[PDB]
Amino acid sequence: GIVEQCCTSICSLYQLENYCG
Amino acid sequence: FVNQHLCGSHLVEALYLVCGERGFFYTPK
Repeated sequence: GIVEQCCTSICSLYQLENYCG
Repeated sequence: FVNQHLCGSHLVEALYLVCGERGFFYTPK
């Protein structure tokens, strides 16, 4: 999930946009 | 500002700024 991709590892714009509506 | 470790409220703030009017879903699991 988002925590594993962006908090425990370094986030990215691609990863954040995966969760936009 | 997005290419770093973003945790807790900082991650939710990043989603808010990036997604804008699209909104977002936050599922920490």
